[PDB]
Amino acid sequence: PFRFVELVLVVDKAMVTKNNGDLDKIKTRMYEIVNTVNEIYRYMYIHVALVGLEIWSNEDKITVKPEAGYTLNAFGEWRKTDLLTRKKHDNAQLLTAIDLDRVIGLAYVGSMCHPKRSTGIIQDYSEINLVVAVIMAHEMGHNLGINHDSGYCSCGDYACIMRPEISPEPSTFFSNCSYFECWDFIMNHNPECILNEPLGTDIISPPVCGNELLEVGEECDCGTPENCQNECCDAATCKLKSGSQCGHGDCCEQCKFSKSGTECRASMSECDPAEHCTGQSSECPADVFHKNGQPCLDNYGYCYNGNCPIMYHQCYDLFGADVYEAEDSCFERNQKGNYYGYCRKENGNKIPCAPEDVKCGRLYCKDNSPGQNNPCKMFYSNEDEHKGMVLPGTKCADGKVCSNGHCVDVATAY
Ligand SMILES: *[C@@H]1O[C@H](CO)[C@@H](O[C@@H]2O[C@H](CO)[C@@H](O[C@@H]3O[C@H](CO)[C@@H](O[C@@H]4O[C@H](CO)[C@@H](O)[C@H](O)[C@H]4NC(C)=O)[C@H](O[C@H]4O[C@H](CO)[C@@H](O)[C@H](O)[C@@H]4O)[C@@H]3O)[C@H](O)[C@H]2NC(C)=O)[C@H](O)[C@H]1NC(C)=O
Ligand SMILES: CNC(=O)[C@H](Cc1c[nH]c2ccccc12)NC(=O)[C@@H](CC(=O)NO)CC(C)C
Ligand SMILES: [Ca+2]
Ligand SMILES: [Ca+2]
Ligand SMILES: [Ca+2]
Ligand SMILES: [Zn+2]
Repeated sequence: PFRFVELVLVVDKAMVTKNNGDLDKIKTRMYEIVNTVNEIYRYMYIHVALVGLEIWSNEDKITVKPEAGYTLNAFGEWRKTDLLTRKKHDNAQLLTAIDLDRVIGLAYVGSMCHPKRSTGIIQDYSEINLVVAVIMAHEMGHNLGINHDSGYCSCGDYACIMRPEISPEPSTFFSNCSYFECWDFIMNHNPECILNEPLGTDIISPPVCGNELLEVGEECDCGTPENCQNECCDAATCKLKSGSQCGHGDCCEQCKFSKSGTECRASMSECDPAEHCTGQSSECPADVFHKNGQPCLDNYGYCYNGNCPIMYHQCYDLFGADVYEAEDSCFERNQKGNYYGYCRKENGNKIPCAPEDVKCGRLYCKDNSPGQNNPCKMFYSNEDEHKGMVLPGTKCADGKVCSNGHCVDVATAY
């Protein structure tokens, strides 16, 4: 029912200096602001939990400029190439003491989970936590596909989060328009990364019994006594009550452990073993995938992150029925290094495929659907040039798979 946003916050040098190096103080503000953001989103069926906090107390890792567009793009690039590679999380917001030009916050729209664009920047505009929490909820809202309110959009007799300007007496309410646009985005784009529920040990803020997030030291958390609908839990204490072996988890049914063997996470493919309940625990074991490189689909592919990517299926997903892998000759076009025919990008440049890597650039399919005859059909859209490119891990020859635009021996690929 609820979606979860595992948030990482970054605090710039200017803000550290502004708080005269008091990291405990900065950390406390962050915990406070996120706690309020989580409360704001309850109405949206979304939980927000702080899973990481990076404080640039020495030097900023990007150049933080007043031009918000430059700063957000630089922060997004840094998150994609640095942070995200060493820290799993769904969204990151940069807090800065710099006075950004024209705005007090900025964020990409409908980008939740995107490696670069699931970001936003927030100006430490006020010492009042509720105020910065509103800015944060607003920027994250954009990330969740929400645009500014207007017209008949209403959130009652209060100043709504998504108004284009911040109110001097800000409320914690989202308008009805925000609610529908956010869920329209989730349902039509289904950002997969916000589906999992973070483990208590993943959350770094001090535990709060009643924030609807299961944390270290709690048996259960179902919000305030008023809101709690978990018959397995005593809201005020976050302790189990009545005939309850458990009050949370995919392996907890009616407050009791699901019997051993009960499937709790379905298999995506032969490369993804299903996980089952132990019968003595309330949680589903962590998701296990078989080793990458393992032969799959009767030797037409090799495993890659729980799936078995093969050209046939990619042609099907892109073009529908009656479309198959094209003849080898079609892939030679990947040596052109033109707008669609290349193997990868370097510093934004499109790099032609070396002859041995042609099967790992743009994918070409033979189209024999009704009334069609296109032996070398490919998919190219400048909305996202990567769509249509051969998927990483795809079998490109007997004993070979694609890895970074290169067709390499599968035995040494992983
Ligand atoms: C969020 O929640 C809020 C609740 O607070 C919702 O607000 C409501 O939005 C409705 C539109 O989605 C509004 O309805 C419109 O109201 C106007 C004004 O009353 C109507 O215009 C008048 O229509 C009558 C006859 O129906 C005419 O005699 C008048 O001449 C019209 N007045 C003028 C100057 O235009 C609207 O009707 C017109 O447009 C429709 C097409 O949409 C058409 O079919 C009609 O023939 C007519 O031309 C329309 O009914 C509500 O007024 C508004 N409520 C409040 C309290 O403001 C909001 O929709 C929610 N949004 C979301 C995203 O959920
Ligand atoms: C004190 N500063 C403000 O309130 C200005 C006001 C404003 C209204 N229309 C504009 C068009 C361009 C630049 C600024 C404005 N707004 C902002 O900083 C908002 C920018 C925004 O929408 N970020 O996603 C974020 C804020 C609401 C939290
Ligand atoms: Ca997540
Ligand atoms: Ca809790
Ligand atoms: Ca699994
Ligand atoms: Zn905005």
